[PDB]
Amino acid sequence: TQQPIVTGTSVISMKYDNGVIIAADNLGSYGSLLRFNGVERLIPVGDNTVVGISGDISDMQHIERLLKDLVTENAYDNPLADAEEALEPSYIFEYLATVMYQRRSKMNPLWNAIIVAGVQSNGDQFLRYVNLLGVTYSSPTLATGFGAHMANPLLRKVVDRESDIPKTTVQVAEEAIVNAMRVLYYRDARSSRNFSLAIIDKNTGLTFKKNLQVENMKWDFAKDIKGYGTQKI
Amino acid sequence: MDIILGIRVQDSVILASSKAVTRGISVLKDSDDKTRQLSPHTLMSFAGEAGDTVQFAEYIQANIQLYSIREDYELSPQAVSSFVRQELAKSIRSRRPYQVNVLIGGYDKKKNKPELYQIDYLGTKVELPYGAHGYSGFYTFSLLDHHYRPDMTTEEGLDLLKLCVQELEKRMPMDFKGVIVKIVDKDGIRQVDDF
Amino acid sequence: MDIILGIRVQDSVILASSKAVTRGISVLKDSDDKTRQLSPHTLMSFAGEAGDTVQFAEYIQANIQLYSIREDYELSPQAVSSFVRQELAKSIRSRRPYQVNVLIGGYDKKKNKPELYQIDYLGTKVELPYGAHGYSGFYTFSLLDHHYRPDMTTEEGLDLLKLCVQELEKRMPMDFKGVIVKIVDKDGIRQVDDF
Amino acid sequence: MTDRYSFSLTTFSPSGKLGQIDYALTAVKQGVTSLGIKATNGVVIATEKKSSSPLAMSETLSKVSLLTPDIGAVYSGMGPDYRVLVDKSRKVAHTSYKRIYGEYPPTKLLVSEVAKIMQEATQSG
Amino acid sequence: TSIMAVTFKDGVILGADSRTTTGAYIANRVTDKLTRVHDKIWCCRSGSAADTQAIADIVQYHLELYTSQYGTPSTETAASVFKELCYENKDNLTAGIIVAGYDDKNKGEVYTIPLGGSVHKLPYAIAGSGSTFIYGYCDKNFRENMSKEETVDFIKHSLSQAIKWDGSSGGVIRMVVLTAAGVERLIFYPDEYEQL
Amino acid sequence: TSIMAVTFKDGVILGADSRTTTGAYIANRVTDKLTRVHDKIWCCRSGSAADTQAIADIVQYHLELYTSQYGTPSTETAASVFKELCYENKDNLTAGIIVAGYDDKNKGEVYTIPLGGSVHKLPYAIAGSGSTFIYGYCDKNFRENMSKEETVDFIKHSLSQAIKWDGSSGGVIRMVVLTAAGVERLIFYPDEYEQL
Amino acid sequence: SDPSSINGGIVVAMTGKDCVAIACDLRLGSQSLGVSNKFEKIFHYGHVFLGITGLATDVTTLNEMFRYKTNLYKLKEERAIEPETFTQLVSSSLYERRFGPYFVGPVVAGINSKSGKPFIAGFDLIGCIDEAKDFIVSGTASDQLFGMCESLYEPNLEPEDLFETISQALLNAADRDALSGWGAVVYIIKKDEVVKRYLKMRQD
Amino acid sequence: TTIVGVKFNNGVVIAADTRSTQGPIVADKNCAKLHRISPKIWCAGAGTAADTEAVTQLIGSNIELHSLYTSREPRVVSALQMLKQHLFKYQGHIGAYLIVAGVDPTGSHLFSIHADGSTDVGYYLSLGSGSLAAMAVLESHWKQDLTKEEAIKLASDAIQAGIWNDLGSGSNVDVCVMEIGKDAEYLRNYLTPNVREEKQKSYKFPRGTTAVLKESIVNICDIQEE
Amino acid sequence: QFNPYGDNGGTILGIAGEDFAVLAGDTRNITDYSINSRYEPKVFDCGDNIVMSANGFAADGDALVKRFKNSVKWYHFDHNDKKLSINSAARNIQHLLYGKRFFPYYVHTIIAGLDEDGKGAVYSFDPVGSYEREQCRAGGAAASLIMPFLDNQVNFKNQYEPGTNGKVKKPLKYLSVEEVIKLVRDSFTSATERHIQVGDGLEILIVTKDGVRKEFYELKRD
Amino acid sequence: TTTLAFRFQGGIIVAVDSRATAGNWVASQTVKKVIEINPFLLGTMAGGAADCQFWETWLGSQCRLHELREKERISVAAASKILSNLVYQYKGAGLSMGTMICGYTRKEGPTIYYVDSDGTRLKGDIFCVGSGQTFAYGVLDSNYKWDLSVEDALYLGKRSILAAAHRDAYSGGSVNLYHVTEDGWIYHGNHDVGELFWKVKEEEGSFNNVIG
Ligand SMILES: [Mg+2]
Ligand SMILES: [Mg+2]
Ligand SMILES: [Mg+2]
Ligand SMILES: [Mg+2]
Ligand SMILES: [Mg+2]
Repeated sequence: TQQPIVTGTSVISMKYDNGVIIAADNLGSYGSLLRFNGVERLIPVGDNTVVGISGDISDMQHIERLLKDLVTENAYDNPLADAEEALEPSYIFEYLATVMYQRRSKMNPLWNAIIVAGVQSNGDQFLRYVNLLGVTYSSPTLATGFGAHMANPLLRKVVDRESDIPKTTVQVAEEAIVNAMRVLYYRDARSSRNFSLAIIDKNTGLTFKKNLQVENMKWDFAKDIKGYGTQKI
Repeated sequence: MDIILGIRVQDSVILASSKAVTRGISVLKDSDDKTRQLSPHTLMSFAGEAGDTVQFAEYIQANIQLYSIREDYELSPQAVSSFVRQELAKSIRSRRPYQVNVLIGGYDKKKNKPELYQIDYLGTKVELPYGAHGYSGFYTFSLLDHHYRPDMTTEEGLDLLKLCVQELEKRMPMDFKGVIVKIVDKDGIRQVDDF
Repeated sequence: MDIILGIRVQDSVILASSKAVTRGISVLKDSDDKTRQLSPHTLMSFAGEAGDTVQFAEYIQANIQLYSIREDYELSPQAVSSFVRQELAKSIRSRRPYQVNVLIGGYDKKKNKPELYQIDYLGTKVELPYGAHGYSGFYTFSLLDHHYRPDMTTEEGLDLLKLCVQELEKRMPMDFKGVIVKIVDKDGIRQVDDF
Repeated sequence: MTDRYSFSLTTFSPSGKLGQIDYALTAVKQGVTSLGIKATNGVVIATEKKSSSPLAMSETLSKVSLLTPDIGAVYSGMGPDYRVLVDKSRKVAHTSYKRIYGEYPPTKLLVSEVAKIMQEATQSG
Repeated sequence: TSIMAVTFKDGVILGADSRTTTGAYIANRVTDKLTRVHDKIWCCRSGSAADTQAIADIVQYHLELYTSQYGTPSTETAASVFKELCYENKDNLTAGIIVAGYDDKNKGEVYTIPLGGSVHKLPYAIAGSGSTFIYGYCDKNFRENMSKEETVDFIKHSLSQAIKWDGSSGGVIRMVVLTAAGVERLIFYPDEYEQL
Repeated sequence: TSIMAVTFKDGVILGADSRTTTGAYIANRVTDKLTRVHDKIWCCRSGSAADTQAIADIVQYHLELYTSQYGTPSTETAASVFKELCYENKDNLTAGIIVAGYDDKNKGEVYTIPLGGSVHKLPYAIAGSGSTFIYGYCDKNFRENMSKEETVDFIKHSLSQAIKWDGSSGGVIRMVVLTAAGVERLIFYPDEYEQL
Repeated sequence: SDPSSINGGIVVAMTGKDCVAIACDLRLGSQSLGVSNKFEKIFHYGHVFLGITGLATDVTTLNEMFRYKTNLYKLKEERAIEPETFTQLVSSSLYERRFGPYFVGPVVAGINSKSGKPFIAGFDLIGCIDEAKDFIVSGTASDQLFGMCESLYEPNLEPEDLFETISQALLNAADRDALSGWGAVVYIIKKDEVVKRYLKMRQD
Repeated sequence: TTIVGVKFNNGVVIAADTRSTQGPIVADKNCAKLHRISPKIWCAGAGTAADTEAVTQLIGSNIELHSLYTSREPRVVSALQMLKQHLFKYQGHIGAYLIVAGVDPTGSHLFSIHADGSTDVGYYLSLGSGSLAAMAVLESHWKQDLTKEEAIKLASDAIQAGIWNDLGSGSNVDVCVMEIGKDAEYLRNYLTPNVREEKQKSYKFPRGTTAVLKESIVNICDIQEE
Repeated sequence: QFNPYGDNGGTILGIAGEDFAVLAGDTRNITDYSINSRYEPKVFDCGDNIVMSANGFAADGDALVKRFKNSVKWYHFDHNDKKLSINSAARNIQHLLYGKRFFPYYVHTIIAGLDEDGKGAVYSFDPVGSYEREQCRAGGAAASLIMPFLDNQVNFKNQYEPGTNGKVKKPLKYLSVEEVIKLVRDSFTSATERHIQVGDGLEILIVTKDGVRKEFYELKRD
Repeated sequence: TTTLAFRFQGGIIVAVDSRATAGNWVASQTVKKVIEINPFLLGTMAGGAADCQFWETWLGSQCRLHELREKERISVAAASKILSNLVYQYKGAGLSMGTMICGYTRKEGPTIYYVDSDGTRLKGDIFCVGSGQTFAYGVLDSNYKWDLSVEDALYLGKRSILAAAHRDAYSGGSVNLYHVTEDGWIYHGNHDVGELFWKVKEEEGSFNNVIG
C-alpha cells in the first residue's frame, strides 16, 4: 500500500475504421503543484502498439522499463522478432494486466490506469483498459480519470456502438480526440495545454505526434462576467 | 431489569416479573417488585435502565391517579396504554430518553375483557394475548405459541406460565431469582404469594 | 468457563468446578466436567477461553502420561505444577496465548501431603491452602479466611466448600448450574456424586 | 421603553357596549361607499377612488386589492388600516395555508383568518 | 486561487485569476474574484466561496449604510469591518481577503486579512493557494510608486507564474484599477499571459 | 531546506542552505547538504536526514565499486542507482534528492528524484520546503548556457529568497561547482545574501 | 440500528381503471424476533388512504397526527380532505422535521371525489413527493416490490384484476424479505365502495 | 441528476433529466426537477430532492409576497439573494444545488447556487452527477449570440449526454424557456428517448389466484342520518 | 489506504430447464456512476458444455473464470480427456474459491449446464465457496428485483387454482427454452427500468446436448 | 438459521431449517444445512456456510482414510475431534462454525458432538444452534424423553424447527429431517414451512394467535 506522489491525469482513446487513436497530456503533477511539464505518458511498443498511462509517474517509469525489457526478451532466439513473432498489442496488454492484478493481490499495486491501443496482425483494432485493481474492460472509446467523465460522452457521440467504427474516419476521430483534450484543459485542474497524440493505423502504421497544443479556445465571453450575483461594475 | 412476561387468558391478565436486582458484580436484592398499580384494574410491569424504570413507572402512576381523582373515573386499559405510549414516544426524541420497556395488564370493566399491552421504550405499542420484553420472548414464545388458548382459565394460565419460567431457569445464563406473579381481573389486582 | 475452587485439608485436596457451559445467549450444557486427571494422584481443574481450556488440559495430560510411561514413575505435584507453569509462561509471549487458568490438586506420596497449586494464564504460580480463579475468590475467600484450619478433615472441607458454593449461588448474577466436586488423596482421585 | 400597555383598551361599558368597536364602526360609516354583488358565474366588488388632491396619482392608491389569485378585497373606513390588513391577509394565506396544503385558502377560511386578526385588535393589550 | 493587490503612484490595482475548483474539477473557469464593496473600495477573495461572498455582501451593506449617514468610508474603515466579521467568526469561517481602495486624502491603500482575522496594511499583498509560488518573484520585482503600466505588468507577470504552477489557479487574469480618474476593469487571456 | 542544481555552459553547480530543524528548533545552522557520491557526481539532499544520508552512503559505495570494475560512472548511472534505492524502498523512505554531475562527454547534467522515486532529467532543479517560494523567480530568471558567474548569482539570488520566506531554510548558502577544471566549493554568508 | 429496518414491513399502492389499490403486510418485529402479526400499516381519513412503513412508533405517531390534522381540516373546511391536498400535508409535515425526521415511508392512495381521478403518491422520510402514475412501493422489501410491480403491472386494470396483481406483488416480495410477511391486507378502492381483503400467506 | 442552464439572444433556457434515485434504485422514472419560483423565474435542483423542492417553494412564497408588497414583478437577483442567504445560514445542511434562471424588467439572468450558499454567474451552467457529461457538450458547442432554437437544442443535448453517460441520470428531458417580453414556456417531457419496449408476456393473473382469508366493506362515509 | 476490491455492477441469471440450461447476464460494466463498457462479456463458455459467470468485482471474476478454464484443461491432461461433469466442476470451483478463504474472490459465481442424466443444472456459489444445485438463481446488483419475480413466475409461488381459493396450488408444469428466455428478457427489462447499474445489453448462453448457443438483446442505455 | 440434533432410544434426530439471508435479503429458501459426511455420519450447518460445507466434506475424506487404514468404522469421538482440532489450528483467523457431528456406532451408541470454531467440543444429548435456537429449545425441553418413538421424535424435531421458523425472521423455508441409526442415517424428507405451519396449526390446535 502506498499513495501516488507525482501523477499524470487523463488518457483518452477511441477506435476508428482503420485503427485506434490515443492521447495524453505532458504534465506530471505533484498534488496541486504543476511540477513537471515535459512528461511523455504515451509509450510506443514496436510499430503496432501504444501504451497510455495515467496515475503514479514513478510506477509509469517502472512499467516503461518492463515494456522495454519485454521487447529485448522477445527478440532473444527469435528469427521472426520483426515479423510473425513480433509483440502484439494483445500480448502486451495481457502481460500488463497480469502484472497489475498480481501486484494488487500482494497489496502493493502499481498506482496506474492504463490503456493499451494498437492494431493486431490481422488488422483488427485493439483497445483495452487495465488499472491498479487489475480491472480490465474494452469499449469503442476508453478514457481514464477525468477523461472517463468528460471525454467519453463526447467520443461516444462519434462512436456510440461497434457498428459506428467502420463509419468513422481517422480525420473525424482525431478531431473528436483533439476537441476532448481541449474540453479537459478547460475543466480538469490537473491538466496541461501540451499533449501527445498517437495514431495506430493498419495501413499507415504508427504516427506519433509530440508537442501538440490545445488551440481555438473560447475565453472572450469572460469579459462580460461580473461579480457573483448583484454586482454590475 | 431482566425478565417480564404477560399472558391474557379468558377473564384475567397475568404478569410475571423477575425478583433479582443486579448491580454489575453482585445481586443486591432477590425480592424486587417490578410493577406499579396505575388504577384499581390496571397494572404495569417494567424493565430497562436502572433508576429510569421506577422513575417512569411512578410518574405514570401519579398521572393516572391524578386523572382518576379529577374525573372520579377509571380510564380504560386502552386509554392508559395510549397515554403511556405517547409519553415514551415523546421521550425517545428527548435529550435523555427513558430506557424503559413496559407491559400493561388491565381488566376493562366496561367491555368485561382482560387486555395486555406491550410497549417498548421507543413507544412501540401492540395488544397481545401474551408478551414479553428483552430475551424473555426468545425462550418462552415457542411454548406460548403451542399451548395458548383464548379460553384458558386463570389456573391454566399460571401453569403455562410455570412452564415458561422453568424453560427460562434452564436455558438462561442469568439467575433472575424467580418471579413475582400478579393477576388482574374484574375484582382488581392480587399477588400469587406462592410461585 | 466460570467458577473453579480448591481447598487443601489435612489429608486431601478438594476441587470444585462449575457444570455450566454457556455460549453467549444459551446454557448449552449443565453437566460439564472441567477437570483432567494428569496422573493417579494429580488432578487439574481449569477455566478460561473456550476451546483453549480443554486443548491445554489434554495437552498437559498427554505430556504427564508420557513421562509416567517413560520413567515408570509418577511426578510429584510440585514437579507437575512447575511443568504446567512453564508451559503457560512460554504461552503468554506466543503468537496466540492459551487463555487458561488452572488449579492443580495433588497428593504427594513421598511426603504424604496434599498440595494445591494455583496457576493463572500468565504462568503465575502459588501454593495455597485454598484458591480460586476469576471472581470466585471475591465471594468465597472471606468465608475460607474465617473457617479454614490446616487440620480439617475431608468432611469438614466439603462442608466449608458447601458454604462457599451457597454464597456463590446467592450473590453471583450467573447461574453456574452447581459444581462437580472431586477429592485427591493417598488412594487417588474420586468424585463426590451428591453435592 | 417596552410596551407597558399590556391591558385591554377596548372594554365593556355598563350597558354592555364595547365602545372602541362602536367608534370604529362610526369611522367606517364616514368612509367612502364600497359594495359587492355576487352573480351566478362571478362576483364584483367596487368603490369610489376619492382622490384627496388632483395632483395625486390615484392609480398608485389601490382600494381594491388582490389577496390570492382567486380572492380580492375592498374596504370602507381608514385606508392605512386597510393597507396593513391586506399585507397581513396576503401573508397569512401563505403561512397558515399554502405552505401547509400547497394550495390557496378557500374564501371563507381566509376571511376567517383576517377576522381573527381584527378580533385580536379588539381584545389584545 | 491567485489574488493580489498592488499600490502604485496613481492609486491601487487588484488582480485575480478566474479558476474555481471542486477538488480537481474546475466548477467555474471564468470566476470574478474582484468584488466591489464600495465605489472605490474593492476586495480579492480567497478561501470558502460561500464565506467570502457572505462576508463581502455584509460589508457592502455596512458601507452602504455608513455612506448614507457619514459619507464616503475610508479604506481603513472597510478593512476594519471585514476584520470584525473575520475575527469574531474565525471558528466558522475560511476566508482570506485582500482589501484595496482609493481615497483622495490617503490615495491607494492595501490591507490583507488572513485566516485568523488579523489586519496588515501593506504596499502590496498576495494571497490564495497560487501566491506561495510567487513570494520570491514579487519580493524581487515590486517597487513603490510604479506607473499604471508597470503595475499592470507586475501583476500580469506575477499571476502568470502563480497560474503556471498552481493547479487551483487559471483561466483569465482579471484586474480592477482604482484611481482618481475612476474605476477601470481589465482582462487578460491565456494566449497573452502564457507566452510571458 | 532549500536546494537546487543548475547546469551552465562549463558544467553544473549545486546550491543549498545550511539549516536543519527539529520542529522550530534549529538543530544545526551550518549543515552541509551538498554530498559527494563520486569525484564529479554530487547530490543535494532533502527530507529525512537519516534516510538521505543512508541512501547517499549506499550510492557512494555502489559507485566506488562500479569505478573499480568499469571506470568512471556517468551522472545518469548515479541517478539510476539513487532511483533504484528510492523507488524500491518508497514505503520506508522520505527522501527528495537532486543529482548533479559533470562528464566530459555529456558535460553538466541534473536529475531530480522526488518522493515517489521517479527520475526527471532537467536543465535545472529546485527542491526542499523553501523551493515552493522560488518557482516563479527561477522560471523567470533561468537561462541555458549561463556563465559560471551568472549561475552563481542565479543560485545565490534564488536561495536568498527561499531562505527569506521559508523558516525551515537559513544559515549560509553553500555551493559546489562541477566543471572540467575540477571541484570548487563556495560559501556565502547572511550579511552578503540578505542585502540582495 | 438502522431505524427504518428495526420493525420491518412493506406497503404497495397501484392505480387501475377508475380505482386504486393499497396493500401492506401485517408484521411488526424487533429485528429477528416477530412480535405482532396484526400490525396494520394502512389507515384512512375519510376516503383518503395512507400506508406507512418504517419505525413502528413513528407509524403510530404519524397516523395519530394525520387523524388530528384531517379532523381539524374537516371542521374548518366543512368537507373531507382530498388525496392531492393530503399529499401536500404529509410532505409539509415530514419536512418540518427536516433535521430530526420520522423514520417512515408513507404512501397515499385514493380517488378525488370531484374529478373521480385515481391518485397515488409516495414519500421519502423527509417529505419528497413521488407521484407515480403506475405504482408506489415502500418498506424493507421495496427492491423486491419494484421488481414485482415493474413486471406484473399493466395500466387500466379492472378492480378485481388489480387485486390479483397487487396481491401477488406484495406476497412474493414479502417472501423474499425476512422482516416482512406474517399476513397481508389489500384495499380495493372505488369512488364510493372500498373492499378490504386479508390474504393467506406463509407464516415464517 | 443532470441539470443545465443556457443563455441565448433574448432570454434563457433551463433543462433537466427526469430520473430520481435512492442509491442504485430508480424511485421515479418521470420526476419533475424544473421548479417554478415565480411565473418567469424557474430553477432546476440537484442534491437532496426534498431540500430543492422546499427551498424553492419557501423563496417562491416569499417572492410572491414581495411582488405584491412592491407592486413589481419579481427579479432573479432577489430569488438568488434570498436563496443564498437561507442556504448559507444552514451551512450546507440543506442539500440544495440549484440553477436559477429567469426574465424580469431588468433583463434575462442565469445563476448557479450551491448548498453552502455560494453563487456563480454564467452563460452556460450544469449541475448534478451528470454535470461533467453535460458540461463537455456545452464546452464543445456553446457560442455567443445563440438563438432560442439553438439554445433549446444545446440544453437538451447536454441533458442527453447526462442521460446516456451518467448512471444517476436518465429517462426524459424537461425544458423551460424564458424569453424577454413573453410568457415562460414549460416544456414537460420535451424529449422522450427512453420508452420501455413491450414485454414478452402478459402477467395478468386469472381471477381467484390469490388466497383470501376474509372480506369486508370499509366504511369511508360519515355517520349517517336516521 | 489501498482498497484491493471494487464493484463492477452487473446482474446475472441462471435457470435450469428439463433438458437445457440458460445463463444470462447484462453486458454493462461500471464503476460508481460511470459506464466503463456497454458490451463487456460476463458469461463464458468454459468447455465441456459448461457456462460460467463470476459477478461482482470483475478482476476477481476474470481471474476465477481463467483459473477454472485452466482447471478444465488440466483435468483433460490428467484424466485421459474425460469430460468434466457439472457436479465435478462445481466441487472444483468450491476449492478454487475456498483456497482464498481469507482473501476472497469478491464475486457471486453461477455455472450452468447439464448433469450426467442430461437434465438442466445450475450451481450457485458464495464468495468463499459454499455452493448448491439450484433451479433458479439471479446474482449481482438487481438480484433482489429478479428473484421474487422468478419465485412467482417459474415456481408459481403464492399462485393457487381459481375456484379452490388457496386449497390447490398451481401445478409446477415444465417450461420450454422459449418460455424461459421470455422470463429472462422480462426480468432484465424490468431490472433495467429500476436499477441504474443494469442496462445496455443482455447476452444469454443456452446449453443443450447439442452444445452452447448464444443470444443477444439490446437493453436501455440510460 | 435453526439447527438441532438430539439423542434418543432409537438413535439421533437431526432437524434443520432451509433459509439463508444476507442482511434482510432472503438469499435462499432451499439451503441444505445437513451435510452428509458419509452414510453413517451427519453434520449441521451454522455460522459460515462455506466453512461448514468445506471442512465437513474434508472430514468425510479423513474418515474414509481412517477406515481404509484401520479397517474399522471411525468413532464419532474421533471424527468430531479431527474437525475440532482442525478448526482450533485456524483459531483467530475468522472461521465461523457451529455444528453438531452426529453418529451411531457399536462402541458409543448414538452420539452427538457440538463442535465450534473457537475450539469447543461438547458431547451432549440435545443441541440447538442458530438465530432461532432459543425457540427450538423451548419445544425440545418441554417434550423430550429418552423413550420417544422414532415417529414422535421425528415430529418433535420437525415441530421445534417450525417454532423457530415462525418466530425467528432469519429461519424458515423448509424443514429437513434425518434419523441416524447404527446402520446409517435415513432421510425423512423436505417439508415446506408454509404448508407445514397451516397443517400443524389445524391438526395440533397450536398457533391460535395466528388467523388461518
Ligand atoms: Mg462554513
Ligand atoms: Mg494553473
Ligand atoms: Mg418474509
Ligand atoms: Mg438502468
Ligand atoms: Mg421466520
